[PDB]
Amino acid sequence: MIIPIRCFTCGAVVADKWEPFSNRVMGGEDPEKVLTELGVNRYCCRRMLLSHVNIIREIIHYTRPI
Amino acid sequence: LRTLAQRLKGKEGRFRGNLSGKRVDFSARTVISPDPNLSIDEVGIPYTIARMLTVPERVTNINIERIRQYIINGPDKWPGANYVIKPDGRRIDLRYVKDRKELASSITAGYVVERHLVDGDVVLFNRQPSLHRISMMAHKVRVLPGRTFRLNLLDCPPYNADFDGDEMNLHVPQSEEAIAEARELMLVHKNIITPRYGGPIIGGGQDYISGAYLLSVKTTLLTVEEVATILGVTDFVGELGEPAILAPKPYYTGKQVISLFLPKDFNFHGPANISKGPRACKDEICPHDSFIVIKNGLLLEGVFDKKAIGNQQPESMLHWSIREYGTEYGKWLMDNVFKMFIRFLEMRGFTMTLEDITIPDEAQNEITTKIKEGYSQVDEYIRKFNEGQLEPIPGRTIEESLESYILDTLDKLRKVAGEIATKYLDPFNNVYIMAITGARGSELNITQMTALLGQQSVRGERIRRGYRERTLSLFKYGDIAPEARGFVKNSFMRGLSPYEMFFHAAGGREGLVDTAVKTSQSGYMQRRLINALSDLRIEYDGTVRSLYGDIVQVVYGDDAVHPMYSAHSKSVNVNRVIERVIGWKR
Amino acid sequence: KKIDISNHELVPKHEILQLEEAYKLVKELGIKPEQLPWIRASDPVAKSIGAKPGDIIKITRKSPFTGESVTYRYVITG
Amino acid sequence: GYFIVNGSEKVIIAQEDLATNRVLVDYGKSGSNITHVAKVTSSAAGYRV
Amino acid sequence: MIDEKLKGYIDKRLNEIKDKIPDKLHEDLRAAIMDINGVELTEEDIDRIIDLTIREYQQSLIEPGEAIGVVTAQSVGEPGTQMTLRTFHFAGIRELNVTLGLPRLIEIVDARKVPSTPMMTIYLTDEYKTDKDKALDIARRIEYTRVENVVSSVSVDISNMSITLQFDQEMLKDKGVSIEEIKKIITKLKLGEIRIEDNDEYSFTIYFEKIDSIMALFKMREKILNTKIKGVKGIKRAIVQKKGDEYVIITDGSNLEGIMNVTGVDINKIQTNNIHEVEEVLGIEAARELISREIKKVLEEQGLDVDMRHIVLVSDIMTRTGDIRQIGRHGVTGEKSSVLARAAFEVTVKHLLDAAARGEREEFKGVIENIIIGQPIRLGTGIVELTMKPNMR
Amino acid sequence: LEIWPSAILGIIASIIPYPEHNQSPRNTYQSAMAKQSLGLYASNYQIRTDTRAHLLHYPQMPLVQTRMLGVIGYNDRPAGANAILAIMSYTGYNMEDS
Amino acid sequence: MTIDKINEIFKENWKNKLTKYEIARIISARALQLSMGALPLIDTSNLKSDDVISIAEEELKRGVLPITIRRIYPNGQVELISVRKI
Amino acid sequence: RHALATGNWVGGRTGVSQLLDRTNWLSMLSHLRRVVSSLARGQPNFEARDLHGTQWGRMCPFETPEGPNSGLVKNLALLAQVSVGINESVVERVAYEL
Amino acid sequence: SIVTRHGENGIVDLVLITETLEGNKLVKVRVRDLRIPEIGDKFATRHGQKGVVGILIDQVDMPYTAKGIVPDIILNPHALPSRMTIGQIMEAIGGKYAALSGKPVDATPFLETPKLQEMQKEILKLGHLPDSTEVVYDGRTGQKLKSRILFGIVYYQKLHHMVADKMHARARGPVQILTRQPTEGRAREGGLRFGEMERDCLIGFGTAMLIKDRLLDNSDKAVVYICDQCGYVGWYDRSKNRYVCPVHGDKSVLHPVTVSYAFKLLIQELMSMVISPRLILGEKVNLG
Amino acid sequence: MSEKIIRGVKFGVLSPNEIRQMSVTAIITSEVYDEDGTPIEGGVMDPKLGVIEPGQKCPVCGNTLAGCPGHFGHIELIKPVIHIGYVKHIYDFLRSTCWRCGRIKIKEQDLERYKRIYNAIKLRWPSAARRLVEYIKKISIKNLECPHCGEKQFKIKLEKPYNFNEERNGSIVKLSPSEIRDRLERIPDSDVELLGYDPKSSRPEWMILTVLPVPPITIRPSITIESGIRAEDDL
Amino acid sequence: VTISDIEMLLKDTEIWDKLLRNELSIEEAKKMFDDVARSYSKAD
Amino acid sequence: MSYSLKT
Ligand SMILES: [Mg+2]
Ligand SMILES: [Zn+2]
Ligand SMILES: [Zn+2]
Ligand SMILES: [Zn+2]
Ligand SMILES: [Zn+2]
Ligand SMILES: [Zn+2]
Repeated sequence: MIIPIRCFTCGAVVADKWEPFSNRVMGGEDPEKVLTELGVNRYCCRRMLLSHVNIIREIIHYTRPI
Repeated sequence: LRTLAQRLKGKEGRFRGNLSGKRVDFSARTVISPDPNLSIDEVGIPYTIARMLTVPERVTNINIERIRQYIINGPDKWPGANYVIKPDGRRIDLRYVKDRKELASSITAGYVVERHLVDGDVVLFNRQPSLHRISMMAHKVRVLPGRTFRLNLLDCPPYNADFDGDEMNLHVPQSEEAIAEARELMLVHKNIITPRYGGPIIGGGQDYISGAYLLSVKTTLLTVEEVATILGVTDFVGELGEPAILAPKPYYTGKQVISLFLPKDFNFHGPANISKGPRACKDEICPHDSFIVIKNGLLLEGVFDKKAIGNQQPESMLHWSIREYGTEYGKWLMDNVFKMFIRFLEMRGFTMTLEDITIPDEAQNEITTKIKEGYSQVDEYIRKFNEGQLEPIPGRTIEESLESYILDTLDKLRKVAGEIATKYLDPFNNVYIMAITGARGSELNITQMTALLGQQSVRGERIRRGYRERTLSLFKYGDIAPEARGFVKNSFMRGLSPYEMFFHAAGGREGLVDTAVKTSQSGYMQRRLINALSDLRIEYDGTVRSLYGDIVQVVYGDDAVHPMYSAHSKSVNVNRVIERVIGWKR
Repeated sequence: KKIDISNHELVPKHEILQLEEAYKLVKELGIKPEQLPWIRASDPVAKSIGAKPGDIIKITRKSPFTGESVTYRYVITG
Repeated sequence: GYFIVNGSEKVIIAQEDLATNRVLVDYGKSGSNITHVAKVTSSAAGYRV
Repeated sequence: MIDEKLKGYIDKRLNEIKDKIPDKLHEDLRAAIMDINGVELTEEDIDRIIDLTIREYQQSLIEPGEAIGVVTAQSVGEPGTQMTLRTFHFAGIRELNVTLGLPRLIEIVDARKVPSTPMMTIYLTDEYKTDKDKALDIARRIEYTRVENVVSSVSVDISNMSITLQFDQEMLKDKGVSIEEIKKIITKLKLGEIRIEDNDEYSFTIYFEKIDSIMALFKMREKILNTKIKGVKGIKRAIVQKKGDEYVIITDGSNLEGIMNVTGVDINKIQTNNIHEVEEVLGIEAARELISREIKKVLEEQGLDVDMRHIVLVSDIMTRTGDIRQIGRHGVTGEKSSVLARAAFEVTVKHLLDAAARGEREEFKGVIENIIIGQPIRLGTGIVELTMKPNMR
Repeated sequence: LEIWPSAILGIIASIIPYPEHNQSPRNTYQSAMAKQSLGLYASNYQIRTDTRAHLLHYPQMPLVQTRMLGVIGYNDRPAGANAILAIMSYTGYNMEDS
Repeated sequence: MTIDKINEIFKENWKNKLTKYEIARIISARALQLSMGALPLIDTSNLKSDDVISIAEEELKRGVLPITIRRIYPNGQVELISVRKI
Repeated sequence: RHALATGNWVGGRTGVSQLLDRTNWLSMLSHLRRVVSSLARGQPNFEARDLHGTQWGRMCPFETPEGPNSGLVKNLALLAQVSVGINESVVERVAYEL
Repeated sequence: SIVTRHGENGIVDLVLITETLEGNKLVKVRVRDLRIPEIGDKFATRHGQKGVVGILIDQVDMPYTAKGIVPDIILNPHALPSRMTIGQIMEAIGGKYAALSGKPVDATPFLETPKLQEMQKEILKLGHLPDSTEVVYDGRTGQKLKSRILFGIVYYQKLHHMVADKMHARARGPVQILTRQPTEGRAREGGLRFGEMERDCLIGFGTAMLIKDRLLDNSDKAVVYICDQCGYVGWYDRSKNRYVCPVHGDKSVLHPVTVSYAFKLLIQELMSMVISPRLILGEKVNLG
Repeated sequence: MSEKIIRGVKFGVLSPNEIRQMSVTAIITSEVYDEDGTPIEGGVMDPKLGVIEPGQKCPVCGNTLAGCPGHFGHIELIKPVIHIGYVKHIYDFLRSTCWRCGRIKIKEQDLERYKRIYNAIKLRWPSAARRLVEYIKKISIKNLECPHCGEKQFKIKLEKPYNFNEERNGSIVKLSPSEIRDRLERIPDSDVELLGYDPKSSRPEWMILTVLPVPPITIRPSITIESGIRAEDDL
Repeated sequence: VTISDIEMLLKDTEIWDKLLRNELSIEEAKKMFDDVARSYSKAD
Repeated sequence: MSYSLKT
């Protein structure tokens, strides 16, 4: 739904690196260079960042009326 | 409406719903999960079930302090108790007791306490459909954190259970006589040998065989620390002895570590499961470890594989060891030596890489040439068939000999391709090790992965159902070439073409269907046979008689020998006795 | 059909038991004579040896466990 | 592609069956006085014969 | 190999235990000791071997009170769930489809009068044993060829009131039958006042001048087309095969007496797939042995291991009453002697109504009824009677 | 001429990666089990009332994709996660399908 | 050899042995007896377990139980076998 | 309405209307493309469950249930299209004038 | 009143109140609960590799590699050679390449891009071994394993067969009104069926008292009084004191017998028809 | 008095007099309850038959559900009716005996020899006895005259399910249960046991219903499920 | 035919029962056995 | 508990 705070395999914080990576890739930059220069080197954290879906931007429209 | 006749009918009426079978209490059903740290006659149960199912123990003058301690702990503390039954017959619920600390001191001999399940309690553990008698066995309770029933990996074959999501049932006997009978007749370790034939049903599985082979091989050398780590999982403590190799560096060996557990008068000479290929040396002078030689409890050469410790392998060294040192030594051995196999397997590395299936490009060229030769032969057969020129096999007509010729040459092509693929592969890789040791896989699976799959067939014949005179619309009218009828010349590693995928699915669809029919027919036949042979008994004079008096056999079998106590359907193996006596000097 | 079938390889050896032997067998087994397995008097092998109702037929069969095994049958009318 | 009936979502599963207004021929059962059989299943506007 | 003094010691020590082991075991033990070569052996080893053999045999005996019937039923019915349809034809024929596995086991157990796909294995006499041409001739002599499968086309002419028959030469050539023989066979049918006139090399015509009816002419045509020309009834096709150094015939039909009547057939070695046929022809003991062999062959082919004692026991119980009986509705209810167990086997009230009408009585001798009402069974621990002396502490 | 040779498969068999390197029964088993996985089933799941519902907290789209995963919209309603898989024998707790 | 040699061997073997069913029945009866009254015939202080089943097994093993088994043959012959060593 | 909420259709058909399987996206997508054989479970016949060569491009060769319904419940292929039909009169007239 | 189902709890998630087109008040309450993976949960892949969790291992005890990466799931090699799923290993390699490179991977059948050789070369170029194997150390002892272990990024799915919804145990509770036998259903406090085949196993083991305990003492046990002459069931009233017979009145002696209550029901419903079953009694104690 | 065990079960056909004497009440009225008054006298829910709700005492016996076995009622049928489960048996009782004198239509001396053989072999060889009785029935059915009374007997054909239509030189006559019972009442005991039946426990005219037994409520309890009106069962 | 067989079976059972009670010795039992056999073999 | 007493 939203980016996990930490990588699942190793406890590395990865949530703070989502909004840069999600932007510069949309700007035409290849993901590998951005990931390397952001400080992500183990492929577990690369898996965490590369396969996020971010559904919450659609669920904010359909929220419990409580 | 449902009337008196309908009130007693079907599988939900009175006879099959409330008389032959019925719902009972003091039972549970739960998913099962593996646990290699339990004994072969133990079952792990969760805390919730242990605190719900209770066993009534009568208070005597011998076990009164323990029962008092049980009463002191409430229903919510384990171990504890749920109810206390006064000698008058009235029940007291410990949930509403104002102060059970004084009630514990108030009890005397004659009271009954319904305590929680504790370690060592005997329960009945079952897995449906319960085909045979050892599908329901007596196990000893061990309480562990979790939510599933825990079963040892060696206990699976009798239950025919694997951890794909299966559930099993547990029953708690509630009387002293029932508990005594279950403990004295239904214990797991007492039923290692199956009654169908003379051979162990509980034995080594798949990781155990690979670990045993890797530990027993000639080239294994262990240091003192490695030996201590391997032996830390067992109960063995004592003198290791001198290392097998003293200089330059002190090294033990796998056979020396294994030999610490064999009895000091055990002799065995026999081949191994790896002695089928080019390793067959047929005698003790073998450059390979393809012949097992044990003298006075010392393993001098040979490896352990499916033919030495595997389950359902009669006349193996495990079978003779059990037969000569009781289910007691059988259980001790299975509990102790079978864990070093796993420990050494995880001490070494056992994986499966894609490089164990790929063959060099020089092999693929030979496979292609063989395939082209076979296709040319089939084409020659077909071409000469269209103009007579065929001498049919005697007793067979034309158009029946052509199909036989085609099938024969395709099978020969498959065998040749498999041999070529096997020859050019690495003789020592994990897939080949699993295949030869009997852990998992077979030669056919290796052939299909590395070389061509072969000819797919439906009901024993080539795939023919489809359009008129052709299976698919991708082929010409009236084509009986090998490709057009379901011959797959590719491998799983190489990948299949679309029509080859279709032919493979068409060939394999029958397995998804036959299972339900087979199980239903088996159930019906077994029910009839049980109802026919239910009331037969063996008298004190050896005869087999029905409970109504009449005689079926003058003496059971022909020599009054139980199949369970026989040496693989044999009263006694005289060669085995001669070996047991004088095998240390052969 | 005059073909003799007593020499077929599926046919064990049948013999007619004497009255003394039958009496000893019945007393030692503690049974009534009709509690043994039955054989019809019209059976081809029983007819080949002239078996009559009320007799006891001793049958010797091949066996992989003891070589030869001996069983008994009671001749009933039919 | 579904319906909302009483709040629930219901779907009509496609049903595959033999063609109706056609003639199907076959051999008769072995050991019977009938050698060959033909069958037609005419479909009307409400009933099938 | 063995010293003569040692051999005398062997005989002396073996003659003292003749009454403690079966005779076959005594022969096997004696032969095994005589085959010990390359190793010197003393008298202590011999004593140990003999004592161990006797003790092992004694420890391998069965225990009175065993519920052997349920064990045998479970040992036979458990492999039935692991059967597979791995094969669809004979060993090396690729035709003559066979039924093995679970359906064949059910057919044997249900005691069907006629098996699905009956077969026969015919051995040849010593004179005809090693001749392929003779084996082929004998196989061809009994294939049961019919008129319908040697003609190309048949025509009916109501204008001439006649039927024209045209023969395919190739099939007529391989069947080994001439036109004159077929003409004689047709004349032997006694169809009425008829006449046959030749038309071609392999074609003739019958005129049926007696009959004047549009009906029954097609009936006569069909009767002619169904006429046998050679072979024995029941056999569909026979195939000559080589087993060892001899030639055998595998047959897709079953007719035991007809084959016994055929010249050149070894009557004392013929084996058939049909159990009722051999039961009626050879006897009940032959049927018992055939049932045992059939069950063993069915189980062995699938690769499943079952002890022979279970098979012998089920074969014995199946042929107890002097003839083969179905083990279920006719082998349970036949010797049930119980109403509740029979009424619980199949869920019906017909048996209860019959028992009430005939005023039958139940004795609760078996195990199912005792479990139903709630009494202990008389197997296992129910066979044991205990007596105690409480006064002696 | 065939428009798409891979279009002989269904809508669930089109999610298997490299389906031509597996045995035939495995793909049928995969279809049966993929009809049961947990994940997001609708965007407005919080306002609709279903008798039984499941929600995966952090679903991820597959790293190894197929051409039909994006067409059917599976990348927007994923039902799983990517796991670092090791292939080895360890402690005997993964024997026999576990 | 009354009827067969194998039957004589069988009866001779089982003349002085206890089948597992007899052992189970004896243990069950003794365990039921100890559960109510019936003070043990052994020293119940060195025993590892204080439950009735273990005491019954130990008493049977030591051979102190005054229990006899009657085996009634199909022809009416009866045989008395005693478990006390004495 | 009573026909849709129960599935008991006219002509003796049963189970035609079923509740939508909204476990996930793939469950709903597969449910909306299922095809059930009418003449089924009355006998195996060992031939209605075969993979006929005519199914190429029309039914998925993998997505089938396991058990009694194996080979009788199928799923549409990717590009398959069920025809809707026209009136026979115009075809008859054009055939006659041809 | 509507109550929460037995054996399951949660947190009230939503409450809705509306009208069903006729003025009737309709109330809906949705309750949620949290499910954390545990031993017994079922997982699967896209290649037919279902299985349950055998144990959960911490990060310290996992076999870390030379870069500190620990596996998320460990899969036994022995499951591969028999099932013959090469696509599993191919997907593992492809996923590792996709995570390393950041490039898209397409695995459509017959048209896979990139090929395996290109992916392996690129993996080697990015600092990892081409065969997707790694050097692994033991997390418990620190000893380097003698072999290399294959690592991948296979995609996994969680199925709705959770162990938290499959446990059910019964000690005692409600019984049927007719047969007086334990009820059926997890929500009805439970009850397990003891079929015929389990009874056959018990008979095969030859345990009479265990059979009696399983089938009689723990279900529908009852005591009934039988007349000594007609054989029908009498009773024992609380007027003052009497063993009374339905036909003999007070002129017969009645004996009590313990029996399954289902058998008594069978007798009663047999007398509903014209069948007359008379029970013949016998001595409990065997004289001699 | 001593505690006993069940040793055997003796079956049979329940006598109408025995049904009358085992019953406690006679069911006369036709309404199950009035203004929810299930204890209405003479109904199927009469409290004298049994009690099923927790708090109540049975009128017949001062016992609650714990110790109250069900009590049977009786209904006096005004027109005899035939048991559907027994029809085949009475079929064999119609084609194997004379309609007028009610005796087997086999002559005297061979019938006496047959019954002597049957009694001498009844218990030792039950299968042989069954064969003997089936042979006797077959040879008695195929006789069209009664030697005992010298009368010519017609034939009866069975029509499903329960109606027997006898042929009487044309104009097939439908048979009534009353005359069937009258015919079956005349068969002597010595001849009914020869056919494989028991006269003292299964008498053929008891096989024709004149009084019907009423099962207690404990066999047909009223279910109050769905939190609404109680739902009665089919019985 | 069938009735003669049943009488044969009954008489054989009676002779065996009498012999088992020691009412008559072996030789007269054998004479009765084969006398019954010959007497009832005429019908067969 | 039974007696089976007789005189
Ligand atoms: Mg499983
Ligand atoms: Zn990470
Ligand atoms: Zn070698
Ligand atoms: Zn009475
Ligand atoms: Zn009452
Ligand atoms: Zn008359």
